[PDB]
Amino acid sequence: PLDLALKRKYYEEVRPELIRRFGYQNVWEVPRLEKVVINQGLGEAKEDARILEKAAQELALITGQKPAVTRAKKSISNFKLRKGMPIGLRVTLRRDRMWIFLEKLLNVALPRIRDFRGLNPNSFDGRGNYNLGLREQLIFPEITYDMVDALRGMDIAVVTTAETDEEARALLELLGFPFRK
RNA sequence: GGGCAGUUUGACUGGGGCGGUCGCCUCCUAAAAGGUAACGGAGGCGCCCAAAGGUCCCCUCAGGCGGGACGGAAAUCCGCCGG
Ligand SMILES: [Mg+2]
Ligand SMILES: [Mg+2]
Ligand SMILES: [Mg+2]
Ligand SMILES: [Mg+2]
Ligand SMILES: [Mg+2]
Ligand SMILES: [Mg+2]
Ligand SMILES: [Mg+2]
Ligand SMILES: [Mg+2]
Ligand SMILES: [Mg+2]
Ligand SMILES: [Mg+2]
Ligand SMILES: [Mg+2]
Ligand SMILES: [Mg+2]
Ligand SMILES: [Mg+2]
Ligand SMILES: [Mg+2]
Ligand SMILES: [Mg+2]
Ligand SMILES: [Mg+2]
Ligand SMILES: [Mg+2]
Ligand SMILES: [Mg+2]
Ligand SMILES: [Mg+2]
Ligand SMILES: [Mg+2]
Repeated sequence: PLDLALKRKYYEEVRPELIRRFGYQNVWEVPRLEKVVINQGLGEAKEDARILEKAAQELALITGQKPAVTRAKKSISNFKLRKGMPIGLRVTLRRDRMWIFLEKLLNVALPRIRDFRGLNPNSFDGRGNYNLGLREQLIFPEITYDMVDALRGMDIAVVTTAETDEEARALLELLGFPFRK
């Protein structure tokens, strides 16, 4: 379904807007999203995959994609780790799914967040990319209360083509990133 | 069943006994081929695997810095450097 609200926002408003502050000589120099990634540090449930099939299908609902497990590399008995028996979930959503996802998060997820106040602006890692954590996961649409057996939040990475994050700072605000400023 | 009989009771060893050692692999001694001794300096083997094998196909580390709900020097995710 190559169409949606935010998908347009970037073109018929946000694309030229960027050219206003930086004036790119070329049509591609103008930064774009192209990679949204999500990861859950469930080393907590690394014991039994029992409490894991759930957070997977839960994650799948809110993202549309079928998540992919991530094994342990090292081994640390300091907290029950060895080989690859452990666990973590990772899902790389791009294309349309990325937009239909970012619409929910910026227009539904964030606002219903317990005592929200604005995304931390410092979370820009030199190059144009943003990261942020969420203690809960029920702050998503298609998640009912009686469904969650345990509150397990996570964090999402978003990747732009922006070289410097100075530019990136702008591209996010223009899409709908409520920065704490 | 030492009353009695026939015997055995290793070698190396700055004398012998005591101690230590005895076969195999790696490194140094070894003097830029090979080989090379000392009771010279240092360490391992007496197994393991039906996947830890065959072939076809695909992927590339450790580490460092920055950013990230548990995490917290170190779990998993993203970015940059890294032969
Ligand atoms: Mg007898
Ligand atoms: Mg007798
Ligand atoms: Mg003498
Ligand atoms: Mg002697
Ligand atoms: Mg004597
Ligand atoms: Mg002796
Ligand atoms: Mg030994
Ligand atoms: Mg092997
Ligand atoms: Mg490759
Ligand atoms: Mg260090
Ligand atoms: Mg760091
Ligand atoms: Mg950090
Ligand atoms: Mg870090
Ligand atoms: Mg953190
Ligand atoms: Mg927790
Ligand atoms: Mg500590
Ligand atoms: Mg850290
Ligand atoms: Mg990385
Ligand atoms: Mg970077
Ligand atoms: Mg090399």
